[PDB]
Amino acid sequence: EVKILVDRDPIKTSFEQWAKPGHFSRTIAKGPDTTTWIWNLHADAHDFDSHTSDLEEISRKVFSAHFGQLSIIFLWLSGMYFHGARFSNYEAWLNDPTHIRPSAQVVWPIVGQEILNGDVGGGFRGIQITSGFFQIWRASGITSELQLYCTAIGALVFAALMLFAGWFHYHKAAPKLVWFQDVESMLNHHLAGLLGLGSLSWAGHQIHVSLPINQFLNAGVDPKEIPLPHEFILNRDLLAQLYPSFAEGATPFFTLNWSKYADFLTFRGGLDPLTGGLWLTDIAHHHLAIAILFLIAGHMYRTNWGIGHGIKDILEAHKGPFTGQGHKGLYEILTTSWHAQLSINLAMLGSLTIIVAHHMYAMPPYPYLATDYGTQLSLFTHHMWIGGFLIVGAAAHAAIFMVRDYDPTTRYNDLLDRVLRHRDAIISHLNWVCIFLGFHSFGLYIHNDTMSALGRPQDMFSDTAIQLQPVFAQWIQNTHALAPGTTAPGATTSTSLTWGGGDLVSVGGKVALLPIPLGTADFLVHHIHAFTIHVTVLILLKGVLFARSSRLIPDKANLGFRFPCDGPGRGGTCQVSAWDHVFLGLFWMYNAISVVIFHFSWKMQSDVWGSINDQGVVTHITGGNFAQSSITINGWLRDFLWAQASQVIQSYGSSLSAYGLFFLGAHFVWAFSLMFLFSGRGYWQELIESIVWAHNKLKVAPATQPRALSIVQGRAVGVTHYLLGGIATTWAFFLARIIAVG
Amino acid sequence: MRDLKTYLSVAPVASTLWFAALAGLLIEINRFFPDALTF
Amino acid sequence: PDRPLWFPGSTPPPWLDGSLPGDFGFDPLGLGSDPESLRWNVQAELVHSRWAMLGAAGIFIPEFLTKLGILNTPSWYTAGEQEYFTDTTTLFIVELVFIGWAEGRRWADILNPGCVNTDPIFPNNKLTGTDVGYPGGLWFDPLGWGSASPQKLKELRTKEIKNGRLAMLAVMGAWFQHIYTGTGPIDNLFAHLADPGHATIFAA
Amino acid sequence: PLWFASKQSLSYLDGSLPGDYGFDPLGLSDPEGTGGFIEPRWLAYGEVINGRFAMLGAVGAIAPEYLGKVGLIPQETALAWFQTGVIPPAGTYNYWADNYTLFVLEMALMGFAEHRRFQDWAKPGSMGKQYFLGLEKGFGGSGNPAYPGGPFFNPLGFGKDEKSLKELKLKEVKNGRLAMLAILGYFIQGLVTGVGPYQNLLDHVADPVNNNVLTS
Ligand code: CLA
Ligand code: CLA
Ligand code: CLA
Ligand code: CLA
Ligand SMILES: CC(/C=C/C=C(C)/C=C/[C@@]12O[C@]1(C)C[C@@H](O)CC2(C)C)=C\C=C\C=C(C)\C=C\C=C(C)\C=C\[C@@]12O[C@]1(C)C[C@@H](O)CC2(C)C
Ligand SMILES: CC1=C(/C=C/C(C)=C/C=C/C(C)=C/C=C/C=C(C)/C=C/C=C(C)/C=C/C2=C(C)CCCC2(C)C)C(C)(C)CCC1
Ligand SMILES: CC1=C(C/C=C(\C)CCC[C@H](C)CCC[C@H](C)CCCC(C)C)C(=O)c2ccccc2C1=O
Ligand code: SF4
Repeated sequence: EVKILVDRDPIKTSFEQWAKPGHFSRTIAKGPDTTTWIWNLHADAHDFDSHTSDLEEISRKVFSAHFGQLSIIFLWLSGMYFHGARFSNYEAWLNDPTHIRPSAQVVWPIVGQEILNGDVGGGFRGIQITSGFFQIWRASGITSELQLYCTAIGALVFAALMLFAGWFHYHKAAPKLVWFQDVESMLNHHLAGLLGLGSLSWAGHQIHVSLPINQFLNAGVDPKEIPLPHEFILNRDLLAQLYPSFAEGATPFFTLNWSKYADFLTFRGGLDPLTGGLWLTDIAHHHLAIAILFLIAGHMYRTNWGIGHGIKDILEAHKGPFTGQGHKGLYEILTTSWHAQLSINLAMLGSLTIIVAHHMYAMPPYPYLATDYGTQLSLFTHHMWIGGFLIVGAAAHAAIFMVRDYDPTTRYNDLLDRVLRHRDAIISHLNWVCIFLGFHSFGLYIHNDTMSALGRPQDMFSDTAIQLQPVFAQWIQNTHALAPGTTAPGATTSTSLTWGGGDLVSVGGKVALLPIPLGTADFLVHHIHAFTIHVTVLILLKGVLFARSSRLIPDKANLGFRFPCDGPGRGGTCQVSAWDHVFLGLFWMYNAISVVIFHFSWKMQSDVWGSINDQGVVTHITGGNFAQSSITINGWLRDFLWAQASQVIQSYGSSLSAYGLFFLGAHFVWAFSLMFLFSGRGYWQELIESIVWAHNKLKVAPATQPRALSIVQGRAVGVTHYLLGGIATTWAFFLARIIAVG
Repeated sequence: MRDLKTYLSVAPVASTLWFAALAGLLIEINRFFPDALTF
Repeated sequence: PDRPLWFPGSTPPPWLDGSLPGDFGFDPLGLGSDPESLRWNVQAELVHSRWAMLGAAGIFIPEFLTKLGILNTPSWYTAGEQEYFTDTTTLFIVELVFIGWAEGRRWADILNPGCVNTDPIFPNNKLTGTDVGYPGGLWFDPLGWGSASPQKLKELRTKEIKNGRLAMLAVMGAWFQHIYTGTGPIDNLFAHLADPGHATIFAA
Repeated sequence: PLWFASKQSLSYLDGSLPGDYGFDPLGLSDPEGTGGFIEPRWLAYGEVINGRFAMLGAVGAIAPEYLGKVGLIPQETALAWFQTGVIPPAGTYNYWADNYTLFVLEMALMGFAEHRRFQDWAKPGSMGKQYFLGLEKGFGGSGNPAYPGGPFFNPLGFGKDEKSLKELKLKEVKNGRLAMLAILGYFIQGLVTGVGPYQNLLDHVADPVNNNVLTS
């Protein structure tokens, strides 16, 4: 009986607990004896498990916290639209997108910082943005700062509404546990509701606002003279003159003459050659079809009627000779453990973001996006990092599930048990394949560096020597290029100009996309990716499989998820906790993503991006140097890092100088992280003793007794500054380089 | 209200207000008397 | 204690009895819940009322006569930017030493209610007020209209605070109208009296 | 009589509800775990209040259209619902005030009435208590928030006894439901036909075969 079940006035709204730091925790609430209190207060703030063991009361906390996050995002979007409206050159940028640099931030004149207001065109001075908002607003048919002002007010309203709902669904009407557990209703309402009615209603905007307004923009008529969006709704003839399918109205839709709509609903593929982005008629037809699939998919699971499955039935029906009982018991686990849910969602949301990175570069979905080399290098890198972080988060809450929620007596599952029963076979196999990968990927580079140093370039793994051609990738490329005439007859051109074949698309003399060649160097850097990803999974998967126990620590699960070690005995047990595996996996995730984005930057500058001639002579940014240079480590040192770092280290005295300072600053924070990772709190606590003595000598010691950070905090502080400094360095290196040469 | 005044006195809140006030003061001294290297 | 409230049917806050003049039970944010603050806010409301009324009559009446011809006083919004017998910055110094002294003794009276009722130069002169905010004496109540029965003092002070509250919205309106329209207040009223349904805050 | 009722909707809809046909296919008025505005006492009030406004609207959104086609009010004040200034891009009309200035007077007048009305739902004994131009003599409600009556809301004395009031409440409810569907009718017929409701009623008589929902 799926119904709305809510409790009335569970938690009284009062500032009483704002005045009581650590009220959520019974230990923390008593107040500080030492400075360690300060940190545990923050480390435990969102660990709703440790606050209360009641699953209903935990779910209410995560529900209202989600509203809190949505409030923050809307407020974030409000400012993005507000700055486009009030502090931007978007209106000027619409008239000349090939030349004017998007800018939506202006610094006040103080202490000489005006120099960051750069000559970006359009009679404007500001910081060049790489979020890509301008390409979005154009593709949405936004034509004035007035339209951004109204979107910013709506975002601000939604921010208040989301905040109100969070307070409302925690203090006034808090859903009962069984309401959250109705996973069938939720899946139906998200497939059909969120995904379905979102893609359908957005398709409506693309049809009635985005398609027509972009046709005027691409025809060349001034945005101040393009008819306002509501005129294409009030007066159909405006639409019909651009797409005569609207003349017959909604009649061809219901009469199954859908082919009549073939002028604004297409299957062309490739890129609009006068704008550089995907065809807005292909995109609108995409959201249309996608909306249909989700509206029907939101009818799969059973609710208040008869049709539909119980998700438990589908799970309990899949099991084999090698697996036994199979997926039985998973429905109780995924309806009682928030961390099991969070592990899967982080895994997939992370993976999906990495895909968004690839698809958005090879099939640029926004007009004049592909030729804004700075925006596109930022978008791909930004989503790689977001994706890689979310993935490492999946391993933590998978590990947290094993320590806290796993219970074979109440919620058994033979699939999970079967893996636990041979975790030594899994981890040892992943260990060996990692050793194989490392030797047969990175070792080839070392071969090349040593061969090239000895004056023996004939013995290298090179396109001009021992060639390692990626035959299988080359084959897939040549296949997709022949799909539009053959295996995809309805498709006019390939889904991407990257597909080894076709021609080229340019916007404003700048190359947008051409076929991307894959040779020996692409073979090497792809086996680095497989190596680095494998080691990341090795560390993280090992952390979850031995989170409860190991031959070394039989009762590890009793030590919790997050604990420093179990002491110097057994030869030493530092970093046995699953939490420490997540700590080590972040460094490897960082490693893997760093060379992925380096791979991306060098390839694009070398073999894709560049300027096209009057006659078609393409001059790439680094002139095809990727093939002979990227097969030795010295090639990455010299031809990539040393050469492309030019821009950032000579940015002083120009509007790019803030990247100069961030380049050095992030180096600093990165080196600073090593103090924490290389040392240990015993040293620091003794040091503090001598310092405390000095304070006592002058009657200035605090009653909150100073303590060294805990062992785990030291590690957390270390990896946090390591990742921040590391990534920020590449950030300042990428933006300076691409804004100066893109 | 007294609970709110207690929270407004908690270390982080009192710090941002203190340092915000400080930053405003130093910024305005630098807008009125910029580029001071001597004194 | 059983008085009309700013919100009929609602419940007044516990810190508001009805013993204060102008008590209608309005303090939804509890800015006066602490008694120490409620006494300070009463004094702050009293002086905000008395300055707003002087300000209102000082911008509405003079502008009302110049819109005709009985006076020629310039726009209230620009009267400060024009030049006078000495410069404006000398007038401000003389204002501080004169208003600061009067404010200083009022401040002392708030924090120590009886300490400043006596003339410091000629100690024969004295003020007659009993409550903080109502100094009495010859200089501020020469008619004796401030000393009456507590029933009449409740109403008289309620008239005082009500006229001061209205004046506060009015003065703040005069500042806001002069920025949204482009003329003085007497112009705005006639414009709205010329066409009530259209000449309003809407122009579009 | 039961309109698509279920043996769980019958558990709480005890017939003691004006218009109790047992219809609740989604279990909305279920007294188990209520809160917010999903509440039994409040939903009946919202059914009545929405029903009363729709009765005014369904008539008023077609009264100038009907009276105008006959020729009973001037052809320059007889309008369809969506062309009176309510939707400026679809239609405007120069009233004595601006279209936005009128809404301020609306929310100002509708504020006082709708605010005072809410206090009889919250604090029943109120509204008659605090002074209000002496009008508070007929603002004390009745213990029923939805049926206050009195000299202002029941000045003629209808619903004289038990068997009359429940027969009146039952008819009052069913009318609002049809008027609400009428309000719903005027809305979709407007966006799909672009013409007024009474004209849509006309052309379905002048040609029922070619003027239909399937032709648009
Ligand atoms: C993610 C959101 C975001 C971000 C990062 C920024 C960032 C910026 N904005 Mg912007 N803005 C945003 C959203 C955002 N905005 C939104 C949604 C609006 C519409 C309301 C605006 C409207 C806006 C205007 C109108 C202006 C800016 C300006 C600026 C710049 C300088 C701001 C400054 O120094 O303030 C000054 C600093 C402060 C006011 C901070 C005071 C410190 C106090 C003590 C902190 C209080 C902490 C307290 C405990 C919590 C309070 C919470 C409370 C809100 C409930 C800066 C680049 C300025 C600019 O670009 O100038 C050229 C400018 O004039 N913004
Ligand atoms: C939707 C995503 C999501 C959600 C809801 C959670 C939720 C949770 N995680 Mg998890 N996690 C995630 C993603 C997520 N995580 C990801 C992506 C990773 C990989 C990095 C992890 C890694 C992880 C670990 C390793 C641990 C958790 C823990 C926890 C729990 C406690 C969190 C807490 O109190 O922190 C309070 C939050 C803070 C103290 C914030 C610290 C500040 C951060 C680290 C620095 C941010 C820097 C910023 C981006 C740059 C600004 C710099 C500027 C200020 C100069 C909570 C259930 C902890 C636990 O025990 O669970 C029971 C735990 O030990 N998570
Ligand atoms: C550049 C520095 C560096 C190097 C080379 C390594 C190397 C390795 N790490 Mg490691 N690591 C590092 C930094 C480094 N790490 C840092 C900074 C951290 C902290 C976050 C970690 C944390 C870490 C963890 C947590 C894990 C690893 C793992 C691994 C192994 C991966 C398997 C592999 O490729 O084996 C092949 C070895 C190489 C590719 C190294 C180069 C080999 C050379 C080129 C061949 C030499 C040929 C011959 C011997 C010549 C010498 C002759 C001489 C004797 C005369 C490998 C031994 C994983 C592991 O053990 O998986 C098996 C693992 O789980 N590391
Ligand atoms: C994903 C977010 C989310 C979820 C799952 C819920 C879930 C719930 N809310 Mg809730 N709420 C939310 C966001 C959310 N809310 C927000 C953002 C607000 C602030 C406005 C509220 C304010 C709110 C109140 C005030 C109440 C609830 C109630 C409820 C419960 C019953 C809702 C219901 O079916 O009533 C039936 C739903 C309706 C009658 C609304 C139908 C029409 C509205 C306008 C929906 C239109 C939304 C649509 C998607 C927007 C399209 C815009 C586009 C066309 C331009 C249920 C637990 C109720 C409760 O406590 O139940 C026990 C209740 O009283 N919520
Ligand atoms: C209105 C304003 C106060 C409004 C504050 C109210 C709403 C606060 C309401 C609430 O707090 C409560 C009560 C309770 C809380 O639970 C809720 C909120 C909502 C928070 C004071 C303005 C106070 C305004 C007064 C002080 C201004 C006096 C100005 C005079 C001096 C002007 C003189 C001149 O104008 C002349 C005469 C001629 C010109 O030519 C020259 C000049 C010099 C301009
Ligand atoms: C940007 C932004 C924003 C905005 C947004 C918007 C503007 C939205 C809109 C939206 C919309 C506006 C939507 C709509 C929707 C609709 C829908 C979703 C519909 C549906 C329908 C249906 C489902 C149908 C049905 C049917 C059928 C099927 C058959 C026949 C009959 C009918 C027709 C009935 C905001 C401010 C928030 C924030 C920031 C950003
Ligand atoms: C350097 C560092 C030390 C010492 C660093 C700690 C003590 C950090 C000190 C943090 C702050 C600066 C302490 C003071 C915080 C107060 C809020 C400051 C108030 C003053 C105002 C300006 C706000 C250890 O704790 C240790 C922990 C285990 C592994 C190695 C590490 C690590 O290498
Ligand atoms: S060194 Fe630190 S972590 Fe390693 S065992 Fe000793 S105490 Fe535990």
